[PDB]
Amino acid sequence: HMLDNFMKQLLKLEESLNKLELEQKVTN
Amino acid sequence: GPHMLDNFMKQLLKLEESLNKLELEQK
Amino acid sequence: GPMEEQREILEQLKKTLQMLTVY
Repeated sequence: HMLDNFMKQLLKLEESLNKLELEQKVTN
Repeated sequence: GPHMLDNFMKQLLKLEESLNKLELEQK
Repeated sequence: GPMEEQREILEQLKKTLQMLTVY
């Protein structure tokens, strides 16, 4: 489907943000 | 529609820019 | 912080995605 690239990029960005969020939760 | 799509694509690029700054700081 | 702001932006873009159509 035509929106596929955008959706994939969004999922990848969330994957990256999840990693930052988990790091911060610990780090504090 | 096309306008919403355009804005979304631009916001995505900005989001990736923003996340990169956070990733580089953490690394 | 900036990270939490990006989470909000990301969650808004997930909402907008649901409205997006190519038709």
